[PDB]
Amino acid sequence: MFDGELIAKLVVELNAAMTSAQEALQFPDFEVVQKAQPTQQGTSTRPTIFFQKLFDIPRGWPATDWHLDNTARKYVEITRQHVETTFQISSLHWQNPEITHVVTASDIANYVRAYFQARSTIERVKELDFLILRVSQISNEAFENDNHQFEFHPSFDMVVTYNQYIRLYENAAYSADGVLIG
Amino acid sequence: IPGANLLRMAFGVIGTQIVRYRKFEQRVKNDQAQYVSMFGEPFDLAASVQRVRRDQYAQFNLEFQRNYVMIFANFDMVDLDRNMAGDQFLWTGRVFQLESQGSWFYQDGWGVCLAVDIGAAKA
Repeated sequence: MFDGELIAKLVVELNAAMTSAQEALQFPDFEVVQKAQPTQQGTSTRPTIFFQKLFDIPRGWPATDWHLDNTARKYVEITRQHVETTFQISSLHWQNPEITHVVTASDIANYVRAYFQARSTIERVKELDFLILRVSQISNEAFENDNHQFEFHPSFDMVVTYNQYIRLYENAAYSADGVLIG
Repeated sequence: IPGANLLRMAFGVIGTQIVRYRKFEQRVKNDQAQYVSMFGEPFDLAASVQRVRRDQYAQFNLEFQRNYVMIFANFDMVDLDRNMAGDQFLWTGRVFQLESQGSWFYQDGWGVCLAVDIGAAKA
């Protein structure tokens, strides 16, 4: 399944999660963007979600099954590997002290984490050919920010498991014979 | 001589720009242990604004270029103490971090560009 399909599906799911969270907590507006933009870009001054891919785990020996093509008299070898990938999810939001209605960036991160761990979302995403494991920690980190104003960048990582397929060719045999000696 | 200010008589040659300056009085809480401050009666001040001309960096995919300005003004302004700073805007709100020779005759300043001003003919 590789990357492009996975990234598109994850983007759609994150958009749905923000669509829910907006009515849940009454944000002004939101945006979902990927980290490591290939082109020079500037960040947006709105509640934002960032994601990135860290690494992969093969998770098990490869499994091969054989399919036969009768017309060309060939076996096509199909090998499946069940890979685990870790995505890092992080959010950004600036706190205006004057407003009385308060929503935190860590609040948005917590809601996004809770959305992906629900049973209904797992049942819905099962048809999209991947599943999610547990999430074990969310951390707040403070940085100076470009306007010399302290700000928080909460983040957590998420794991999705799927299957990768490769395809190859192999010869086929149609008969057997032997010799017996004593 | 460290008597009559040199900046005042220098302003009669080079030429300056006009900014709106507001000072800080006190601050209160907002039942979150976060200080929120209040300023009073912004007024017009004559000052010479210079450049330092920033360059950007990265944290990760986040470029975050910080905007900076250098300002010279014959005013006894303060950037930081156990209280707040002062504000200004040539076109957008700004705040500074430095000091200068205020108690004799003049000072010079700094500035970081906060996002925008409210509007309504640059309030």
